This record gives sequence, C-alpha cells and structure tokens, in this order.
Amino acid sequence: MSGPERITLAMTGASGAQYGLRLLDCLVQEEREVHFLISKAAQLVMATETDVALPAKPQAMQAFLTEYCGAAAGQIRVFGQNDWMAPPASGSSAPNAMVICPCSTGTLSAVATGACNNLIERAADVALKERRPLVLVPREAPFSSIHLENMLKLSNLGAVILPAAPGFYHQPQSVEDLVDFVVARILNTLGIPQDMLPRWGEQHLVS
Amino acid sequence: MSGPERITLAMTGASGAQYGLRLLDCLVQEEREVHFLISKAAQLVMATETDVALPAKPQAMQAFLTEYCGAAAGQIRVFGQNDWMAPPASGSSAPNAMVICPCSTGTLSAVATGACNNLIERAADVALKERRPLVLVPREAPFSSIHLENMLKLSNLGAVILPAAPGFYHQPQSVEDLVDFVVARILNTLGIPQDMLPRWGEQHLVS
Amino acid sequence: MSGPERITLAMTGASGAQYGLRLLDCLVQEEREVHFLISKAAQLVMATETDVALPAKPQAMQAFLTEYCGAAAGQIRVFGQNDWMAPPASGSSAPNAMVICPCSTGTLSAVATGACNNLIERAADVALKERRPLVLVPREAPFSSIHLENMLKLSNLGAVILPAAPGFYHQPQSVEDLVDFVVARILNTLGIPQDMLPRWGEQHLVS
Amino acid sequence: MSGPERITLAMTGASGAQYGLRLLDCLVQEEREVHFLISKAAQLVMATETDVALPAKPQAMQAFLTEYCGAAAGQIRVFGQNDWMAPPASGSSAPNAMVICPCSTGTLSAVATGACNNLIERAADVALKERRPLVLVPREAPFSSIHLENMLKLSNLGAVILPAAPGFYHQPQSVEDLVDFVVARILNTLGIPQDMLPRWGEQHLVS
Amino acid sequence: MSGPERITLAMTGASGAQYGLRLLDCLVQEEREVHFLISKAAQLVMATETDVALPAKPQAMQAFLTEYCGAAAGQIRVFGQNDWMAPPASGSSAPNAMVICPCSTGTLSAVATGACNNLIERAADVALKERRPLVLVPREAPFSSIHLENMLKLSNLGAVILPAAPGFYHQPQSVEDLVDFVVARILNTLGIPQDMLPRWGEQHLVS
Amino acid sequence: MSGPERITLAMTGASGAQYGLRLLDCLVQEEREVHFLISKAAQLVMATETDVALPAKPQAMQAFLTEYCGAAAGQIRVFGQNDWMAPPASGSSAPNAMVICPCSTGTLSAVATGACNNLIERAADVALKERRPLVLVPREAPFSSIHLENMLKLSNLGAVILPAAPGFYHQPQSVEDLVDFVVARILNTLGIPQDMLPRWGEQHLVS
Amino acid sequence: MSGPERITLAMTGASGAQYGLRLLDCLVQEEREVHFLISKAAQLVMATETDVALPAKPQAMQAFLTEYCGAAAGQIRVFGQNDWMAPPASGSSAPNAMVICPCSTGTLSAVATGACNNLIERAADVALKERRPLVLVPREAPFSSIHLENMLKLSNLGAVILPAAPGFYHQPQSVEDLVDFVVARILNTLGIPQDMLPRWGEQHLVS
Amino acid sequence: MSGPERITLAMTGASGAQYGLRLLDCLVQEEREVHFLISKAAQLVMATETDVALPAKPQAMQAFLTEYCGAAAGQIRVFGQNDWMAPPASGSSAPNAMVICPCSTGTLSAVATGACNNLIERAADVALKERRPLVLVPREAPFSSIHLENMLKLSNLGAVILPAAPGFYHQPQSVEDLVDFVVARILNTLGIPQDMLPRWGEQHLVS
Ligand SMILES: Cc1cc2c(cc1C)N(C[C@H](O)[C@H](O)[C@H](O)COP(=O)(O)O)c1[nH]c(=O)[nH]c(=O)c1N2
Ligand SMILES: Cc1cc2c(cc1C)N(C[C@H](O)[C@H](O)[C@H](O)COP(=O)(O)O)c1[nH]c(=O)[nH]c(=O)c1N2
Ligand SMILES: Cc1cc2c(cc1C)N(C[C@H](O)[C@H](O)[C@H](O)COP(=O)(O)O)c1[nH]c(=O)[nH]c(=O)c1N2
Ligand SMILES: Cc1cc2c(cc1C)N(C[C@H](O)[C@H](O)[C@H](O)COP(=O)(O)O)c1[nH]c(=O)[nH]c(=O)c1N2
Ligand SMILES: Cc1cc2c(cc1C)N(C[C@H](O)[C@H](O)[C@H](O)COP(=O)(O)O)c1[nH]c(=O)[nH]c(=O)c1N2
Ligand SMILES: Cc1cc2c(cc1C)N(C[C@H](O)[C@H](O)[C@H](O)COP(=O)(O)O)c1[nH]c(=O)[nH]c(=O)c1N2
Ligand SMILES: Cc1cc2c(cc1C)N(C[C@H](O)[C@H](O)[C@H](O)COP(=O)(O)O)c1[nH]c(=O)[nH]c(=O)c1N2
Ligand SMILES: Cc1cc2c(cc1C)N(C[C@H](O)[C@H](O)[C@H](O)COP(=O)(O)O)c1[nH]c(=O)[nH]c(=O)c1N2
Repeated sequence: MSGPERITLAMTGASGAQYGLRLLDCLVQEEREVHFLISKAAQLVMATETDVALPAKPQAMQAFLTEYCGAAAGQIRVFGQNDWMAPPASGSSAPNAMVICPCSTGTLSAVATGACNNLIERAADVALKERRPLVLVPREAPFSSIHLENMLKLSNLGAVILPAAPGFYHQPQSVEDLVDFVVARILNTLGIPQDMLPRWGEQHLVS
Repeated sequence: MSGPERITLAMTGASGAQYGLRLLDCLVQEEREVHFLISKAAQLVMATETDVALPAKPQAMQAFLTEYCGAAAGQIRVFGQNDWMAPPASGSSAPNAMVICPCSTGTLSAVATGACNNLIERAADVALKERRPLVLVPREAPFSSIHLENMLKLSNLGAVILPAAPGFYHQPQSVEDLVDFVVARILNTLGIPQDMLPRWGEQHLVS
Repeated sequence: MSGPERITLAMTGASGAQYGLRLLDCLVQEEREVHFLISKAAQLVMATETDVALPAKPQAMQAFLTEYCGAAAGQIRVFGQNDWMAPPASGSSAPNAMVICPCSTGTLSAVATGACNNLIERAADVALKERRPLVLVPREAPFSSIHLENMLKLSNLGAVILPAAPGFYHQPQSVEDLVDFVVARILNTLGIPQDMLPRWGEQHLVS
Repeated sequence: MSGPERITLAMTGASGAQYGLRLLDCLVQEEREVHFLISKAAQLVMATETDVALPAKPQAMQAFLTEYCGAAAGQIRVFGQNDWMAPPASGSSAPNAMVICPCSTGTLSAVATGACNNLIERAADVALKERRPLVLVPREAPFSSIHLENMLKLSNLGAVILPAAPGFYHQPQSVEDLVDFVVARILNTLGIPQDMLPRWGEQHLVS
Repeated sequence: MSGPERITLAMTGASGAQYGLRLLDCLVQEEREVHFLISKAAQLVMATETDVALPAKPQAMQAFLTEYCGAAAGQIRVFGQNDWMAPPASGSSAPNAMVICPCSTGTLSAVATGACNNLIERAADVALKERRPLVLVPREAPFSSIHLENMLKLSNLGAVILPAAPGFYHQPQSVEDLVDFVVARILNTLGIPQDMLPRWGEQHLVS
Repeated sequence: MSGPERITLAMTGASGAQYGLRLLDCLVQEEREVHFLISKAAQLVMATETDVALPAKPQAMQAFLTEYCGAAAGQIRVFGQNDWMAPPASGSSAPNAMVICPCSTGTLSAVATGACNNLIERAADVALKERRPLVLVPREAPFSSIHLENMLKLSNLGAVILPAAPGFYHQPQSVEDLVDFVVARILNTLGIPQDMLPRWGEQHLVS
Repeated sequence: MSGPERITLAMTGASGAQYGLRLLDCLVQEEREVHFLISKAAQLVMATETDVALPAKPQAMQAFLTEYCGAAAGQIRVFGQNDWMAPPASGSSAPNAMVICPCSTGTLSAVATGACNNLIERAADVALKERRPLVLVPREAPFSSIHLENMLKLSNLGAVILPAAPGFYHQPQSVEDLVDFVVARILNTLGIPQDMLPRWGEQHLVS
Repeated sequence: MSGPERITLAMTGASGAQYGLRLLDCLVQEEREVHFLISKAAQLVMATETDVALPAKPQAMQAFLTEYCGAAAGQIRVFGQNDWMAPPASGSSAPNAMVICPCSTGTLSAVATGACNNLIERAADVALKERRPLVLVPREAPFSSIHLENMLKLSNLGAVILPAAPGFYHQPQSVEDLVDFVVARILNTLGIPQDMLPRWGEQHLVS
C-alpha cells in the first residue's frame, strides 16, 4: 500500500463532524487501521450537527463505528481520553500518521504549547517529538492572531495545517461534495489513494 | 443604518467565486454602495466555477452586475486594475470598509508586504494606513507557513482574517447554506444586518 | 445608552471577589444585560473573602444574583463552565463586551495561549477573534515574567489589561472607595456611565 | 538580622504615597538604614493624597522623616535628585536593596531604558549592573503595552515587578489593611521580617 | 543546615517514579520538611513502574509515605491537586524550594505558559513570581522543539532544567546507582548535603 | 532492509560511552555499514568509564572494533578527526544517517554554530545541508540555556535531539536495560529494527 | 569569611595580564583557594606585557605562582588546558566562583556559544549550567556587535560582564592604581573584602 | 588632511574626564575645528577628578579651553546644552564626526532611544540620521544588559562603541600612557593621524 498503515484519527469540538466521519469511512475503505479518539466537546458537536447516535463508552463506541463503516473486526480501535496505556500515548509505539479532524482552536492551542492534558493532546505531542505525520484540520472563522500564531508555530515545525476550507473548482453540487473535497486533501497529504478529487491538469500537455 | 455605507469588494483568484457574488448580492440588498474590483485570475475562476458570464471591461461589467443584483443605478461602481483615479486608490477618499472575498494567497502576500501592484493591493494598503476595516477571506488548503505568517502579520495590525471555512452547526442542506454561513460572518464582522445565520444562544437563559 | 448593551462578566479565582460583585451591581444599575460566568476556584474565593453565600448550580445562582443586585427578570443570565450552547461560546452570538474580573494568572495564561478549556476561556477567545472588547483585571503580586508576557501579548492584540491597582488621589476612606476606583475604571473603559470617580481636571482651565 | 541592612527607598510620582510612607515606617521599625529619595512629582502626590507636610530641602526632609518614623539619628539618609556623591549613584557603594514605591510609569520607563536622568534612575541602573535587589511597585491602570514591555524587560533581568494590587483573602477592613498587604509583600520579597500578613497555609498539614 | 528547610516535591506523570521516591527519602534523611504533591497520571506511573502501593487520598497517602521514609510526624505534608489553601498555592507562604521530579512534558508546558490548572502548576507559578528555587526534572526522549522552547523559556527565567540523564563516570553497577546520580544532582542544586556522588577532582592538585 | 544502509556513528566526550558501544553493536547485528568517528575526549571517557581498551590510531581501532562487535570485514570503517577525504566530510558522498552518541555539549555547540573544526563537526554540518538524518544524544545535567538554545535551533532545523534519558516503564533490572532503552529509541528514530523495547500498547484494542 | 572559598581564575589572551596577576595576589591574601587556568595565548601576553617569567608546565607553574604570591602549599592549584579530571570540568565538583580575567573576545565567544574546546571554556559552561558565579573581564576596543551580542547573551543569563575600564574618581596616580580599581570591582562582585577602593558616599548623610 | 576637518566632541558625566581633555588637545594639535559640548554632570566629574577649573558659561569656557589647548581663535567652539541654533542640532549643518568621550550610561541610553533631550543627545541623533561618524566611549563596570543592549543597537546601526579599556601591550608606565592608548584608538577610528600608539606588526614580514 501507499501511505501509512495506521492512522490516529482524533475528533475534537470544532464544527464539521461530517469531515471526521467521512475521513474515518474513507480510511476504513482503504484497509487502514484507525486509532480513534474523540473529545467530550466533539461528542456534543456530533450530537448537535449529525444524526449519528454515538455511544459514549469506548467499547460501545468501537462496536458502533465498526458497524457504521463496515470495518473489519479490530480495524478501528477506540481509546478513552485518559488512556495512557494506548499506543498514541508513547513514542515507543508503532508509527502512525495522526490527523485531528476537526481541530478546535483549543486543541490547536494545546498542541502548540505542549499541554498534553488528554490523550489527543499527548498523541500530537508524541507525533511531533517522533517526527511522525501530524495534520490539523481547524474549522473556525475569523482566525484570530492567537489561532494564527499557534498554526504558524506548528507549521514551521512540520505539522500540516489544513483548514476545512473546501474548493469549488470542480463545481460541487452538494454538502457532501464539499466535505469530500477536504477529506480528499487530507488523504492526499497522507499519501493514501482517493478518487473523489481529480489530479489537477493531469491531462493538460501544453497551451 | 448600522455598519458602513460603502464597501470596497475585491474578488481575487482563489476558488470560491460563489462567496464573492453572494456577498455582493447581500450588500446590494442592504442598500450599500459597492466599489467592485476583480482581478484577471478571478475572472478566470468565475468562468470556471460558475455559470456567470461576466463581461471583461469595467462599464460592461458594471451594467451586468447592476442587472444581476437588482441594484440601483450607481449603487455598484466598477474600477479597473490600474485605475489610480478611483476612490480606493487614495486615503483622501471617503471612508469605505474593504473585503477581499475570495482572497488568493498571492493577494494576501501583496497586502502583507505592501506591494501595491494593482488597485486591489493599493486599496488594501490604503485601508491599513487609514485604519479602515479590512477583511480578507482566504480559500486555500493546506495553509503553508508563508500563508500563515502573512495572515498573522495582518491580523496583528487589525485586519480580519476570515477563512472560507463554513460551520455546520445549523445543519446545512445545500452548497448555498455553506456559502451563506461565510457571507453571514463577513456581514457580522462589518456590522451589516443579515438574517442567514442566527445569533447563537440568544434565547438560552441559563442551564 | 452609551457603551455596550450586553456584558459578559466572568469571575475567576484571583483574590478580589469584591471587585466582581461591585461591577455586577453597577452594570445592573446601568440597565445592562449581563452574561455571568464564574469558575470553580472563584466560587471558593468568594466563600473565603466575602459573606456572599452563592449557590453552586446555574439556575439557583441566577436567582440569587438577581435578588442580590435588584436586577430585572432575565437581566442576569448565568451559564455553566461547559455550556457551549451559551452565547459567549460562539462568535455568531450577538456582540457583548467581556470583562474578566478578577482575572487569575491561570485564566490570563489560557487567554493568551488560546486554551479554551472552559466557557470563560472560550468566551475570551471568541472576543479576540471577533474584535469585541475584552478587559482583564488581574490581581497578583509580584507579576512574574510569565504573567507579564501573557499580558503584553494580549495588550498588543487589543485586550485591555487593567490591574486591580486602585489609585489614592481622591483620598479614599474605606475598602469600598478602593473597590469603586477600579470598578469606575472598568466602566470608563467600557464606555458605561459611572459617578464614583470624577473626571480628572474637568474644571481646570489653565495655570 | 535577616534581609538587607540598608535599603534605598525611592518614591516617585504614581498614586499611592501611603505605600511608600508605610514601608519607610516598617523598615525603620526593623532597624534598617534607609537611603530615601523622592521625586518632584512624588512630592506633589504626597501633598495631594496625604496630610503629611513634607519639607522640600533634603536636610529639613531628613529631620522631618526621622521624627515621623521615630527613627534613630542617621538611620534615614535623604539625598537630592542630582546628588551624584550619594551612595546610590555608584556601584562602588556599600550594597543596598532598592525599592521604588510607588513607581510611576515614567520611572519604570527610565529604568528599563537606562536613562539615568536623576539619582533615582541612576540608583536603579546601578542596582541592575551590580546585581543588587531591585523591587518596582507600579501603580497604574490600565497597564499599556509600553508599560508591560518595560516591566517584562526588567523582570527578565531579575528586577521584581510588584504592582500595588492588594489581596483580599484576609478580609481587609480598612484602607490601612490594604496598604499593609502590599507593604508586607515588599518586605517578604526583601527577606525582612513582617507580621502584617500571615504565612498562607502554614498550619495546614493535609486534606 | 545548608540549603532550604522546606521543599515542595511534586511528582508528575513522566516515567521515572524511582527518582521522585529516592529524592523524597533523601530529603527525609536530611531532616527537611517536604510538601508532597502528586498528579493523577503520576499515581498511574508509580503503580506501573514500581511495587509501591500508594494510597490515593491525601491523609492515607501522608501516613503511608511517613512510614515508607521513616519520617517524623508532620515532616511530610501531602496536599491534593485542588487544595488552594495549601502553602504552595500562595506566594505569601513561607519560602520553600520546589522540585518537579519527574516532570512530564505536560507539566513543563503548563509551567512555561503559566496555566496554573492544579496545585503543582500553581505552586511552580508561585515559585517563579517569588524568585524561589524551581528545579524541573524532565524525562522524555526525543525532546521536541515544543519541549525545548518551554525548557529554554524557563531556564532563561532562572528555573533549573535538570533532565533525568544520569552520568556513568563513576562506573554505576545497578539501576539504583543511576537513580542516585540524578538525585545527587538535584540535592547539589538545592544546596542539600549528599554523599552518593563524589566531588569531581576534589583531590586533584595539578598535572 | 528498513532504515539506512550506512550510519555515521560519532562518539564525543560526554559521559555514556556504554550507549555508543551498544549502539555500534546493534547496528553491526543489523548488517549495517558504520562509519565510526571518535573524539579525543571521548577516548578518555571510554578509558575512564569502561573496560574497553580502545587502540588510538584509526587502523588499529578499526581492527579492534571489528573483533569486539563480530563485524564483517569492512563493515566498520574508522576515520580520523582531520580526515577530509573520508565520506562524511562531503555532501557528494553516498547518503548515510548520522548519530552522535554520546553528544557532548561542546559538540552540540559546534553543530549548532557550524564550526566544522573536526570531522565529526563537519560530518554533522554536511548532514544538515544535505537534509540527511542527524540524531544527537546529549548527556548533561542541568541543561543550561546555552545548551537548550543550541538544541532548539537544531531541532527546528530537523535534527533529532534524543537525550540519554532512559524510561523505566518496562521495569528495568540492570544498567544494561537502561542503556538498551536509549539505544532502542535511536534505532526506532533511524527506522532500524530492534527487539529490546516493545511497541507500547500494540496489543491494547480498547478500554 | 564573606564570599566564596574557592575561585577558578582563568587568564586568557587579551591585553591586561596585570589585572589577572593582581587579582590572583589579592585572592591569595584573602586566604582563598584558587584553581588557576591560563591559555596558550595568555602565556604569550604575559611574556610580552610583564616581566613575569611564568613556567609553561602545570607543576612548575604552580610552584612559581605559589612563591610569587606568598601562597600556602596547595592554596593555588594549576590545571592544564585539557585536564578534564580537574574540578572545574564537571558540575559535580565542589562549588567555586569563576572569573576570566582578562577575557579575550575569543573566550567570550566560546562561552556564549558553549564551545567547551578547552578547560577554561568548559569550566565557564559548567558555571552557567550550575548557576555558579561567572565574571568575564573583557579588554578590547572597539567592541564590535559580535562582541556585544555575546556579552548581552551572557549577561541576560546572569554572568557579570565587567570590562577592564578603570574609573578615575579617586584620582589615580599610577598604572597600579588603575589596575587596582578593576581588581576591587571584581572582588566587590564576588563578595570578597578589599580595601583598595572606598565605599562611595559611605560618610555622606544628606545635602 | 586625512580624516574630518570638524569634530563634535561631547563630554558627559562618566568617569574619565582625562580622556576627553587629552582628545581635545590632540584634535587641536592636528588643526581640527572642534565643536565642544559638555553636560552638567560632566562639569562635576571634571571638578572632582582633575585640577582643571573649567568656567561654566559657554563664552568663558571657550576662552579657557582655547588657552588650555593652545588653540587658534575660533578653532574651538563651545555650545550650551539647549542651543538648538548651533551646527550639531541640525543635519543641514556642515558635516562633522562626533565623539562622546567619556559617554555616560545615561547618554548612551538617550542615543539608543532617540531622546534628544539636550544638544549632546540631539547631535548624536543627527549624526545617526545623516550617517555621519559617531564614536561613543563608555566608561562603566560592570556593563549591565541594559547598557549592552543600548550599545548593540547603536553598533548595529554603525556607531562605534569604543570602551575606555586601555591595552597594556606597549608596557605603559603612567596613567597618561593609558589615557593616550584610548585617545589613539579614537583618533585611529576617526582617520586622524596620531603618533602615541604604534602600528602593530608594521615591521613584521613573516615568521
Ligand atoms: C456545537 C459546537 C460547535 C462548536 C464548538 C462547540 C460546540 C458544542 N466549539 C467550542 C469548542 O468545542 C470548545 O472550545 C472546546 O473547549 C473544545 O474542546 P476540545 O478541543 O474538543 O477538547 C468550536 N470550537 C472551535 O474551535 N471551532 C468551532 O467551529 C466550534 N464550534
Ligand atoms: C480555477 C482556479 C482556481 C484557483 C486558482 C486559479 C484558478 C484559475 N488559484 C491561483 C491564483 O489565481 C493565482 O496564484 C493568481 O496569481 C492569483 O492572482 P490574484 O491574487 O487574483 O491577482 C488559487 N489561488 C489560491 O490562493 N487559492 C485557490 O483556491 C486557488 N484556486
Ligand atoms: C482564596 C484564594 C485566593 C487566591 C487563589 C485561590 C484561592 C482559593 N489563587 C489561585 C487560583 O484560584 C488558581 O491558580 C486557579 O487554578 C485559578 O483558576 P481559574 O482561573 O479561576 O479557573 C489566586 N490566583 C491568582 O492568580 N491571583 C490571586 O490573587 C489568587 N488568590
Ligand atoms: C496627584 C498625581 C497622581 C498621579 C500622577 C501625578 C500626580 C501629580 N502621575 C503622573 C506622574 O507623576 C508623571 O508622569 C511624572 O512625570 C512622574 O515623574 P517621576 O517618575 O516621579 O519623576 C501618575 N503616574 C503614574 O504612573 N501612575 C499614577 O498613579 C499617577 N498618578
Ligand atoms: C506509564 C506512563 C508513562 C509515561 C506517561 C504516562 C504513563 C501512564 N507519560 C504521559 C503523561 O503522564 C501524560 O502526558 C499526562 O497528561 C501528564 O500529566 P501530569 O503532568 O502528570 O499532570 C509520559 N509523559 C512524559 O512527559 N514523559 C514520560 O516519560 C511519560 N511516560
Ligand atoms: C570522564 C569525562 C566525563 C565527561 C566529560 C569529560 C570527561 C573526560 N565532559 C567534558 C567534555 O569531554 C569536554 O567539554 C570536551 O571538550 C568535549 O569534546 P568533544 O565534543 O568530545 O570534542 C562531559 N561533557 C559533557 O557535555 N557531558 C558529560 O557528561 C561530560 N562528562
Ligand atoms: C600580545 C597580545 C595582545 C592581544 C592579543 C594577543 C596577543 C599575543 N589578543 C588576541 C588573542 O590572544 C587571540 O584572539 C587568541 O586566539 C585568544 O585565545 P584565548 O581566548 O586566550 O584561548 C587580544 N585579544 C583580545 O580579545 N583582546 C586583546 O586585548 C588582545 N590583545
Ligand atoms: C564623579 C562622578 C562619577 C561618575 C558619575 C557621576 C559623577 C558626579 N556617573 C553618573 C552620571 O554622571 C549620571 O548618571 C548623569 O545622569 C549622567 O548625565 P549626563 O549623561 O552627563 O547628561 C557615572 N555615570 C557613568 O555612566 N559612568 C561613570 O563612570 C560615572 N561616574
């Protein structure tokens, strides 16, 4: 396969739960192992913005997502917010790429300062110290100077700051076409195949 | 009225022509005077992403937009890319708020460095020196460190960096609901009434 | 009226509960709507430093403060520390000015880094991104370099850092005269009328 | 004794003359030698805010303060604003701790830039170059970014920035209880005994 | 005695519980008063890495450690994570030196930003503002740029960053010899006698 | 194979010769080519801390290490401190990963400033300019601000700063278990297989 | 005694050998233990500028200086430029204050960058990491921006930059009076008694 | 002639009046026009440190210095501290080199901040804006970080920071030989002939 075998997917409490669920579904279809983390505020966002009824405890959640995505047994792992025995908590774990989608401004702040107050924050801290891929998908507007400084610090270090800012150049016709644009970008960044967004200009020889 | 009487609306060559046209339409419905500027690359984007057939020369363009928006005669002014005799070129002009929507990374760069190579860039340079409102609506992903440094420099100065990153917390059902989210934010930032996006929590007394 | 119609008043766990209660009372007398937030540590400070017996749950608290201040029904709203459905949590809310009085060094840190770990921190993050008034009233001594850097970063962005450092130039005769000095400064900063602190030199024509 | 034998106490033209006089009295009661400096603006503040009738010339001033404090002959020395032959002017002097209480924003600026335009400013410049204790007690609100940058620069160098921001956690009952809080902090910082402010938690074993 | 009478010893959730317990034992043998704080994650680390069965509540914990160390009654105080009435919470407390051993990257971050979210973080914030000794003993590898910036900021302020990086120049023969190397360095830094690590070169006159 | 075929292993004069020798042995067992460099001070450290009798001249040294490690003929190359004709001296060489283990503070300084005064320093300078892997394993305590600034500068550029700070979370029972922890981290960072340190949480599915 | 029992005195190759020899003599008369280091260039300077015939090897040098100063046996220790077994090389040594007098611009550079290329440079690196007194006495003119940046970096960390810039305010009558001025300042900085330079203003009561 | 025809020589209140008087005498002997400025504190220093009885008012001072130096009529001009009609006050004046010898730390501060509070400070401000030579001769020890930052800022701009730190490499035999060393350096920097300090190595061909 091209791209990482394992992805840590963390969903935090920005608007855009749809982007996280669609990414999880795409990663499952590409036969990747997903270590799934979700914050308390992100549970509230998913309850507010979607009709997904996500169970709260990790084992129930894991069984639900496995069914939702049509995943294989053990393909999706779910770890709680204080589970320091989970792989993402330590850099001695097997290497994963990590994506925080959506990434709240609070989680962006914790990653930029190194707060490590829960497993999502520590997992990102570990990605940075081990030089493993870290993609943050903020959804906010305006972005204040506090947000922008945190994004710049992390981008300079090598994290990818990929805002949930879909393009329109393929004439999207639904909300799902816009969600898929951003998910396609995340997968492209990870090196994972995707067929939702064409390769710009691939057939253009000259003019 | 609340908010500015005159807005300079510049459209530059990022994806998201729909956001600029919808904003222009909203500003027209709120009886504002609009000084409309559009870059050459933005003309190509609007031809690519929309079915709007925008004439190229300023007088033809002005007549077309006036009809498209149902604007009053003289409500929309159109100025060419090198028209230094137009109001946005000088700080001795009557005060306007300015919005660049969509804002390409190239235009964001020119504003942050002060390049003033065309009327959009000079008009933003003038907004900054006169302390008049300047809102930039970038549409790009990932945002690189070059993009983020330019955004931070401008935000620290007092420009509003408002990415085209729509929220989902009112369960959008179409592309237009997502376009309207971002346009509502721009209007809110300008102080101009809008009824597309509710006031969060306005009826929530306690819990 | 002059000044904002709505103020978000957050009390956090620095010494000086008296300043927050007196400000709340003044804002009520000036017929303003107050969205009142209080941290867990600030509840302990108010229990320690005052004889105010503040109930813990938001509805009981709201009823108590309404009676304490002689407020109109619905004039004081109380929101809990994780209530993301409350107006201060989103920039799509109606605009309010925000004051954190007293502001602990921990809350000052969270605002400067963008931590957003509770509704007070997120509400300040939202004030900054929307360019709405934000006044922080720290009470600490010494101020360390960590405190001072956080204050400078926020002041450079446009927050007002208004320490609880009363002046003596009107020969104060009680603790309340010193509390009123600082509250008068906050109200002056907000643009809200106050008659506790005279306008310096207003009758001085020459010398 | 614990703490310094000699303190240079400079009073400059911020509000809060009471803090300087109370500190002088406490230092006298602790049998310390005080080198007392006072600016022209601080003389005006003491005339405005207190009923202390302080004579203007150094010898008359010295005799007055000696009587006011019940000091021993020669315990309080008074030096004029241009007296470069006084001990605080040179680092070849015997070592003293220095406190500027109250510290105006102008004096804070001079210390941070090294202006040395009078004996107070030079004495602080000398404390810094010799690594002798320097405590600044600003009284201002708001603190602007100019004030905060000057405070941060000096704090990073090792000066203590101790704002006149009294705490309330011992339920103060008078203006004097609040003045004594700040004076207690200064003495604590200097290492000089004081019995006005208890040692927090000293009898708390567990909970 | 040489060195401080009282030490605040905080253990946080980095690997290396052995260093904290050995330091506590050494400080007890040197007849020092210890104010002992431990984070929730550090309790899990001590359960994972050691055979010490540490009770969870502060009074039970205090009684256990008193027996483990052979301490005198009241020599070890234990305070909970939110106990703001404990001495380390306020700079008006009696002066202590503070050591965080081991220091997690999350606690290092909180100290560098001033987050004060629990008593360990606030106690370090207080050490810095009062200029009292603060020694951080991080255990992590690699150290990322986020870790290193937090360490540099604190070191520039005057905190000692003492990594758990034992030397081998006395030919250690057990894990305990390596634990004792680091503990000896901490005690040396505090000015507290220790006989585990010889004074390098003390008998070398020339060569 | 996974990871680099060739590693430049430089040992410099920090304590911890054991880490360098164990790493060399592991790299030999993984059939890697090693270009081995050692400073004069590191020779003294190895004589002081170990019972390894390392010959001083490069050919004798090469023959000794080949026997010590059970290496194949030509698998270990040894180059002298001024050998500019050796592969590590030029970026036109075949690509190698480089590790400095242990890394003295002096060598860390030379790499951060670009001093290139010997082949170890130049080889690191070359790794940086060619963007080849560079891992520094400092062993020092405390780390001063000079050390930390040099580490941050290099980490921001992309070098891995991996302190000799072993973890204890697998209950180490000997000095060798702690040496192996750090060596395992280096090999993990290089992408080279190792079976000394388990993959954290690899069998943990949920909780 | 007041001040340190042991001083590491390093002489490096700036002009002003007289200041180093006079300081060594004063420290001997004050019954201090001196660990004496001298660079190769400083030997040339002492041969050029003085009639002191200093033997080159450490034991001969030690015997010569002992006789020159009238020191007790073992009061002056001499260590060679690569003697890493000497006390100044390690922070596990007994604590000493360190003075580099004169300090060449090259040695100032090495200390500011952390080069540690000889025992003088490492000894200063160790003073900084252990927070032990470090006084640098540069003699150069002009001071370039490279010199000044190195001095500022070190001063901000807590080293004392004490240029060989004698004062004239006691009407010096010989070269020795000017040498003694600077030596008096060094001793004052160290806290060591000296009777060459009076305490400025000590008898001035008022004016 | 080589070097400038006109020099503005300002003496400010650092110790070292001898350097200023000797420089004035040398410039007179080299037939240069000198615009002489002296601060009030520098008058006190010259009264304290020398037997020069300098009259206070500019015309009397001018006549005295003309006689002291054996200058031609009009060769030395003297301007008062507030004389804005004097040539040094404006950059439209004829070009002069400027030297401040000695330069107090207060004058160094004013030049680095641009305070222009008297003619010496404004004259230096004018030298900088016109890119005319500016040489500052500070005499202070220690130099604090405030002094060093002011010196670095000015050196980076192109001012020469030439401390009064005489060399000894020509075996000086009197105070005057040391004064002449520094004066020779100033003249060398200005490009003005001097025969007090030989050209180092001028006759050394090889070795
Ligand atoms: C319905 C809804 C919608 C949003 C939010 C909340 C809720 C309930 N929050 C606020 C955010 O959740 C809050 O600051 C949390 O503290 C973030 O915590 P986590 O980073 O998820 O731990 C939020 N935060 C943000 O950065 N971007 C956003 O778009 C939104 N939108
Ligand atoms: C269809 C299409 C789509 C895009 C673009 C172009 C075209 C033709 N370009 C590139 C952009 O137009 C180019 O960098 C121009 O140089 C921008 O010039 P102006 O800032 O408009 O003068 C572009 N640029 C960007 O910053 N964000 C984007 O989303 C896009 N998308
Ligand atoms: C009685 C009392 C008095 C004080 C405090 C506490 C208590 C109980 N705390 C400490 C502060 O409450 C602690 O750092 C909290 O973590 C702050 O949390 P919040 O910012 O309120 O969420 C405190 N903090 C501070 O910054 N300034 C202060 O004056 C005080 N005084
Ligand atoms: C009655 C009164 C009250 C104040 C002041 C003045 C007077 C007369 N000033 C202004 C201050 O004195 C002025 O900026 C001086 O220039 C300060 O000079 P010194 O620093 O004392 O030399 C003043 N300055 C300040 O920094 N904080 C304050 O609280 C006050 N309050
Ligand atoms: C067994 C074990 C081992 C470690 C950890 C955890 C556990 C359970 N954690 C992670 C750390 O505990 C987590 O980031 C916490 O959030 C730290 O919180 P406190 O700083 O203790 O409040 C951890 N953190 C770190 O900085 N260095 C380390 O060596 C380790 N090792
Ligand atoms: C036995 C022994 C032990 C140590 C040292 C030396 C010796 C002989 N040195 C000092 C170091 O070797 C010295 O600063 C050298 O200048 C480093 O030179 P290289 O970087 O190897 O060229 C040393 N340096 C350091 O950074 N960390 C350490 O742990 C030690 N320990
Ligand atoms: C007679 C004589 C005089 C001086 C010098 C040399 C000699 C031989 N050198 C130059 C200095 O010695 C050279 O840069 C060395 O490299 C410094 O090395 P150390 O720092 O002593 O190891 C010199 N360097 C300096 O910084 N200030 C000075 O005053 C002098 N003067
Ligand atoms: C006898 C004597 C000696 C000195 C001083 C003074 C006196 C009277 N002063 C202090 C300096 O004069 C004071 O800070 C003035 O404010 C400087 O003002 P001018 O820069 O001359 O306007 C002083 N200042 C300094 O920077 N270096 C020094 O060597 C001395 N020495």
